This record gives sequence, C-alpha cells and structure tokens, in this order.
Amino acid sequence: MRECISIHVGQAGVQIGNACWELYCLEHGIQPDGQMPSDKTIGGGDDSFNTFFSETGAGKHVPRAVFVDLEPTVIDEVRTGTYRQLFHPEQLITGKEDAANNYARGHYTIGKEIIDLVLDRIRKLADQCTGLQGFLVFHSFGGGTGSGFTSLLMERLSVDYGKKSKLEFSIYPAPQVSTAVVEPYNSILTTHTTLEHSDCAFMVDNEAIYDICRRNLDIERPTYTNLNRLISQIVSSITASLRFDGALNVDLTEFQTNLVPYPRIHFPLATYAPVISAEKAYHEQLSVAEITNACFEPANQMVKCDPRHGKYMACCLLYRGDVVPKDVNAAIATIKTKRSIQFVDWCPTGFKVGINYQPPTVVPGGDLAKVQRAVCMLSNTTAIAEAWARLDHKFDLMYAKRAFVHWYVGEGMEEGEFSEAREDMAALEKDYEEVGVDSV
Amino acid sequence: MREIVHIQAGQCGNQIGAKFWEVISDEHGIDPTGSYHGDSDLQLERINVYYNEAAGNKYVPRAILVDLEPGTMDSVRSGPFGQIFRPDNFVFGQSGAGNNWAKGHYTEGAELVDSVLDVVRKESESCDCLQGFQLTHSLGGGTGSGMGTLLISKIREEYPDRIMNTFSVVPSPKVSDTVVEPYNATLSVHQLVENTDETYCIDNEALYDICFRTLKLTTPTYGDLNHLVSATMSGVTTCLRFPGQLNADLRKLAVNMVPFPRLHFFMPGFAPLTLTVPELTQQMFDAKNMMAACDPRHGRYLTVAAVFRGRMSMKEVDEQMLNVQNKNSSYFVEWIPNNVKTAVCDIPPRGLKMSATFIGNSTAIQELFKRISEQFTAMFRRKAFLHWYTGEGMDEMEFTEAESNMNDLVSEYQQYQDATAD
Amino acid sequence: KREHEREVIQKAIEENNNFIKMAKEKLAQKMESNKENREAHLAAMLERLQEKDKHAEEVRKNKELKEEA
Ligand SMILES: Nc1nc2c(ncn2[C@@H]2O[C@H](COP(=O)(O)OP(=O)(O)OP(=O)(O)O)[C@@H](O)[C@H]2O)c(=O)[nH]1
Ligand SMILES: Nc1nc2c(ncn2[C@@H]2O[C@H](COP(=O)(O)OP(=O)(O)O)[C@@H](O)[C@H]2O)c(=O)[nH]1
Ligand SMILES: [Ca+2]
Ligand SMILES: [Mg+2]
Ligand SMILES: [Mg+2]
Repeated sequence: MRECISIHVGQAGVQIGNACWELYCLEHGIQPDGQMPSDKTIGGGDDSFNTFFSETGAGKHVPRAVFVDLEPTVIDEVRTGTYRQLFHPEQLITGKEDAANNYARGHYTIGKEIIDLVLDRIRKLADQCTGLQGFLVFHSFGGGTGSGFTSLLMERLSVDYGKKSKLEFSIYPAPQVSTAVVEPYNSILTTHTTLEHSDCAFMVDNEAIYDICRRNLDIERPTYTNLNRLISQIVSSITASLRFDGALNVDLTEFQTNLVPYPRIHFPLATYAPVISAEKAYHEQLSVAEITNACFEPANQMVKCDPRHGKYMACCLLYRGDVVPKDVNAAIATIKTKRSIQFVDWCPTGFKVGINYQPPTVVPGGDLAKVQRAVCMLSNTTAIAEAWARLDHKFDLMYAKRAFVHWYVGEGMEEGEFSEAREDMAALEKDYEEVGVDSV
Repeated sequence: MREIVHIQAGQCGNQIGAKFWEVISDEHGIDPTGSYHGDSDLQLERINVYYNEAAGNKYVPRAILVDLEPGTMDSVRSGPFGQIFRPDNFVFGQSGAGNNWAKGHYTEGAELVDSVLDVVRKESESCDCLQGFQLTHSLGGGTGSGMGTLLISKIREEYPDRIMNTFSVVPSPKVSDTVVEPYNATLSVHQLVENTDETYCIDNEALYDICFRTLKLTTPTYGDLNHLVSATMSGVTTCLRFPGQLNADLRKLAVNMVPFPRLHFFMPGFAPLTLTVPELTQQMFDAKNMMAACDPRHGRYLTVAAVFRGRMSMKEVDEQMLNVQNKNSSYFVEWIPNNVKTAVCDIPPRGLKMSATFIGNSTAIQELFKRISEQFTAMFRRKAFLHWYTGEGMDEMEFTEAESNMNDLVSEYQQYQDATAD
Repeated sequence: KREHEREVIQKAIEENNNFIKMAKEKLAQKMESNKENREAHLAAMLERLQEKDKHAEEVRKNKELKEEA
C-alpha cells in the first residue's frame, strides 16, 4: 500500500503526464506494453513502484492514472501513441468540445457533463488500492479545462475522499507560450477555488522553464516537448521518494510536514540541478557541491522570483544518484557561510535532506545530458508571492474595465466571484507578508 | 470534429465564397470532383471543419449558396469547383433584390428564408459538434446585406450558443456608384452589432486603394479585389484549418479578440501584397496593408492576432513581434496585457514562400463607421430614396435607431481608446 | 483523560465531516446559481430575437395596409 493516483487535466496536464509516465517507465525498466521482466511477483506485490503502478495477472504494469480533457485531440495522441498499450481505455476520458479558455466553461457549462463520469473512473482506481495515500493533480492555470474543470474536480474530491491528501502540479502562464489573453482571470479563479482543497501545490512558471531551456540547453525556441521533458525530471525528483526505497531515502510526506507551516502557505519553490547539454557534460563531472550551489542561483528556479529578497521557512534537498552524506554536509556548510539565506525567526532549523540512490534517467533523443547525480530543492520562501503579485496585477488591469468579463457572465458567473477570488488573493499576498515579519 | 457551416449570400457573397472554396480546396489538395490528390497528412487532419465526407472518399463543402437572383447560381455552378457543392444546398429566389435592404430583410427575403433554414438544419444535424456559422456577404446590395442579416437573427434563434462569424464587405463610392448603399450598410451594421460574435470588415475602399496605389492597377475588377479577399480569408482561417495552438476554433478566437461584446469588428491585413521576417512584420502593421480603410496609428489596438505561414525561424518571428510592440507601445491599450498573439503554420499559401496575415481589433475602426455615417447622413437628412424602404413597410424611426446605434458604437471605441490604466 | 481522548477524536471527526458538508453545499449552491443565470441570459437573448419577429410582422402588415390606397 501507499498508492498515489495521478490525475492529468487539460492539454498541459495531459502532455506533462505523458512525459512523466515515459520517464517513470524508463526509470523502472517498464516496457511500452507494460511488461517488466525484473518484476518476479506477477499480478501484484507491494514493491515501491507499486505506489504508482498496478499489475494485471498477465504481468502488465498499469499507471494509476486518469487523463481527462474536454476535447479529444491531445488524448487521442496517447490512445494511438508509443504508450497506448500501457493504459486501459477507460483511464483516457474525453469530451467533444472544450472550455475555450474559459474557466466558467470548464467548471460549469461543459465540465458538469463529464464530472460524474470522471469521478467514476477515479473511484475504480481507488477501489484497487489497499491503502490510498492521495492524489497528484496536473493542470495549467490558464486553459479553461486546466483551470475550471480542475477546481470542480478538486471540490468534488474533497467531498468523496475527505481530507485524503491532494497535491498539485500547476503550470503558471508565460507570454512566450500562452494561448489566451484571459489566462490571468482563469489563474486567479482556479487558485481561489482550489486553495482550501489542496495540501501542497508545486507551481511551474513556463517562462522560467522556457528560459532554462534557452540558457542551459541552447534551445533557440523551446517547444512544449522541451519543457515537459524538463518538468518531468522535476516531477520525477519529487515522486522518486515514493516509487523507490533505500536506507537514506526520505518520503515526500516528511518533506511536506516541513514545507507547510500553515494550510494556506503551501506553495513550494522548486529548483533543479543540473540542467546541462550532452556537449557540455562531456568530460565535466558536476560534483555534489556544484549542483547544490546551482540550487541557490535564482535562474535555476522553476518560478521566477528572488528568494535572496525574501525569507525562508524551509529548505528541503532531494539528492539522487551518486551522493553520500559527507559531501552533502560540506556542500551545505559552504552555502551557509557564502549565501543570502535568511530564515524566519520561528523556524530556527531549517534544512532537511534526503538521498535516493537510483540514478537519474533521461529520455532517448532528449536534450538533457545523463548525469551521475542530481538534486531537486524544495524551499518555502515568501518570494514565491511575487508570482502572485504579477498575476494579480494583470488581473486588475483587465478587471477595472471588465475586459472579457462578458464571456464569463454569459456562462453563468457573476462579478461577485471575480471580486471574491481577487480578495482571497489579496489576503494570500498579505499572509506571505505576515509570516515573514519577525516575532515580538 | 468541430464543424463550421458556411453560408454565402448575394452576388458579393457568392463571388468571394467561391473564391474562398477554390483557394482552400487547393490548400487541402482536393480537386473539383472532391478527391484528395495530395502529398501530406497535415492536409486532412481537420478537413471536417469545412468538408463533409461521402463515400468514394469524396469531400463536399459544408456550404449553402443563397440568392434572390437566379443567375448567380449558374455562374457558380459553371465556375471551377462549381460541381463540388451539394446541389440541394443551392437555394435561389426569382425576383432579385435591386439593392433594397428592406426587400432582403423584411419582405421578399422573409419568404425565402425558411427554405435556407431547412438546409442549414440538415447540415447542422449531421455535425459531430457544430462550432458555428460563417457568412460571406456585402452590406451594400440588398440580398447579401438584408437577407444575410435576417438569416443571422434566424440562425442565432435556433442556435443561440454557437459562434456567429461574418465576412462583411463594406461599400465604397470608388467601386460601386449605387447611390443607396449607405442605407443598406447602416441597417446591416445595426443588425451585426447585436447578433454577430465576430465580423471581419472587408472594405471595398481599401481593396481599391491597394489595387490602384500599391499594385499599379489603373482600373481594377472585382477579380482583382477578390484576389486580395481570398488571400485574406485563407489567412484568417489558417488556424481553424490546420493543427495549431492559437485560436484553433471560432470561440477561442472570439475569446482572445472580443473584450466587449459589441466591439467585434476587425481590421484584417495581409503581406506581402502582390521576403524576410522583419519585412513581413513591419508591413502587416502598416496602414497600407489593411483590408479596412483605417489607419491603426489613429487609434489603439485592443487585441491582435497575427499568423505567419512558410518555412521560417520562429525565434526570428518572436523577436520581431516583440520589437513591433516595444517600438509601438502607445498604440496598444496598456490595460489588456499580452494582447497580441502569434501563430506560425509551416504550410505557406499558394505561390508564396512566406506570408503574414493580421487581424486587429483596433479602435481606429471607427474611421470606417464614420465614413459610412457621413454618406448615410447626406441622404437621410433630405429624406432621399426613402420611398424604396417605407414602400416595403418600414418606418423612419428604424432608420434613426440604426443611426444612433452606429454612432453609439463609434463612441464606445473612442471611450476605450481614451481609457488609461489609471 | 479517557473522556478528553474521546472528545478530541470526536472533534476531529466532526470538523472533517463539516468540511465535507460545507463543500458539498457550497458546490451545489454554485451549480444552481450558475444554471439560473445562464438560462436567464439565454432567455433574454431569445426574447430580444422574438421582439424582432413581432416587429417584422408589424412591418409586413404596415406594407399591405398602405398597398390599398
Ligand atoms: N508547460 C506546458 N504548458 C502547456 C502545455 N500545453 C499547454 N500549456 C500551457 O497551458 C496553458 C493553456 O491551457 P491548456 O492546458 O492548453 O488548456 P486546456 O486545459 O486544454 O483548456 P481548454 O483548451 O481551454 O479547454 C497555457 O499557459 C499554455 O502555455 C504543455 O504541454 N506544457
Ligand atoms: N469585393 C467585392 N465586392 C463586391 C463584389 N460584388 C459586389 N460587390 C459589392 O457589393 C455591393 C452590392 O451587393 P451585391 O452582392 O451585388 O448585392 P445583392 O447581391 O443584391 O445582395 C456593392 O457595394 C459592390 O461593390 C465582389 O465580387 N467583390
Ligand atoms: Ca509485482
Ligand atoms: Mg484544451
Ligand atoms: Mg441583388
């Protein structure tokens, strides 16, 4: 037991899901058909990978996942693709018409036609679990399904699974790859609506990923495949805790205890190193100290903000590969003396650290070099609030003139939900201010 | 499949619609029988958006051809691709309109409307998931403008939650002498402001001026004007017709482009008119490449779509679109962030290695509405030719309401043009 | 202390149930309000398109009346 069910919503959730599940299959030696030679228990087991994979009698290893979109074309590509054999058709759920970049359509008008069916299929996965730990929900802030359907589902999941943990991976919009002017509206609405229903949410700023691909991988104009390949390494780092075990492995829920000092303050900043091309990795050993240092360079962050100008409430480091404790200690020593790392006064200690011995993996024909060792840092900084300030600003500039609001009103919303969502985000920006002020 | 149902009405409407169908049929690699005789799969991926299948793998435009004049139906049928259309979809009157709007909208158009409607339903009811309608027509004649609008109301009633998109040809003294056109255009606009979601203003004024001044064409035919229009139509529908991210259906487009429901009249733009990416880009934002006869520099853009076609560098496109907004920051309202979107389709049109199509919702479009309004107010003040319309049952009041609704629209564009972030 | 242990577990179950009930109710009030509102806007859209058919009756009538002079 300790199963997790992954739910992938809208185009972004779906494509990122593909990327993740391919990565997980390579990491565990699972084949596109689902067969896994090294797995000698057939039809089941309680091995660490079974947190994410069920097994059929026929020796198939099947993702504990649901993919949902209001439009079939992205999911049709999984149905007919490299990995179609992996999923059972009923895990791939599609509608005929999308939300049209409109939260209201994802939450109400189109979403309500399919929500009962989605909860059903989820229910069938929960029933195959001896001790369900929770959900991982992948989606964009900006699309209509990503925003509005996801928040409807989170609401409904709180109803049918109580307070069973719900973690999010959320794509925060960026102008280089955005598809809609109203992404700020959808962003604030889904965040407002999801906030009480989620235990921990990792934001990925598309601009930040975009930049890292350009700077550290010399990719001129990154595509969603470039981005999702990167994102999935970060996701893999985070989930690796669960799908593997080893003496010094430290479970995601233990990090969580440290990352969330207050229910609303549940948005950790992720950073990942190393991101390097094969061409530059050749004859270059990146030591533990180098990849650790890289964690505190703001340009390796997955959300653009500046932690140097904020305060830390937690630092968690998830090492993978060829790492031993002696080197980590030295690395952290160096950083403490030579960096701007200010903790709030109510958290005297501090840093928390784990190592997964299993080495990082890359996908064939990817841009990422294969490295011996890697690290993901999750920190809880007040600087992540900058990301909300920027969105909130974009929201206000439009809302003041009610630009595009009639698209939402014609689907049944009221101006009162906009102002209410925005007020909630004002408060959240205030909460990130208050936690950072010193005690008396 | 997210299907669109096409409706061409009147002479203008049928000329341009036929052109449109020739052009894109060529782009999808389908001949006048209706067979795919093509090279690549990009061509057929979203062909259902515009084409029905029949067996014998034929492809049939999901199209409905309408006129009160019976003749135009033969010119169409004889034209290239005339035999690709569905014969039952031809729906002709006998009388003809003679440039009287009230005939098209209130009397002789009303007689015929029910049977167009019968075809529309038939076509709508086969659709896996109808997205909506696009109508080609002129606002100067009497059928395309008057029956065209009546259809719009009528369809909007049976399908209120579908997107209603027009290609509306605006009238110019330079192209047609027909003294009564500013009446038909004003009454049509009155309808369109209330009942379409998105309308591309294809202006005869600007099509003339590009044909005269740019193309060196001393006296230009409809066949030249429409050569521009078909290039445009192909361009603004590229995102609907091939795989892509941006504005891939009529609703996502309305949502990106229409911040206020009434402000839904667009300046299309094309380049090159007959290159490197910086040239395409600078040109497409030029007042001289605008299919509506407005100067963008006299207003502000609320939103813009921009589509590039050809094999080119996407990095180069990105930098250039950044460059244009930076150097021209004043002409984009600041209170709608990131209001310019850009798409790139690898497939260029025919004959070009790369092109750029533009779609702006600029407040300078009030220049077009003012020009009509002047022309219209020249007549109505000295109640001229009004007997053609009171004749068919109308009251003067309606002429007035159509007037102060078009002035209202002009002052709304002004109001948002003048608005600041504080 | 035994009865305080009972109270604490009773309080947890109660808060959890509450949270589920309130979320269940918030949600179903939002889906009702949304449906009224949407339907209401479609209604008004159709009434307006009606009044157009009642003006077009009253026009076609107006014409057959002046056409007996
Ligand atoms: N990182 C990443 N972002 C994506 C991907 N696909 C879309 N996006 C981003 O997601 C946002 C758009 O939402 P989508 O996820 O496309 O929309 P949707 O959830 O399918 O909602 P509708 O299409 O409106 O029904 C924009 O910020 C896009 O840049 C992807 O594969 N990876
Ligand atoms: N660009 C363009 N404009 C046209 C064409 N045919 C007619 N027009 C314009 O349409 C208006 C007349 O409408 P028409 O379609 O002929 O009227 P109807 O058929 O009675 O609705 C005039 O202002 C013409 O200049 C055409 O093929 N191309
Ligand atoms: Ca097993
Ligand atoms: Mg989508
Ligand atoms: Mg005519």
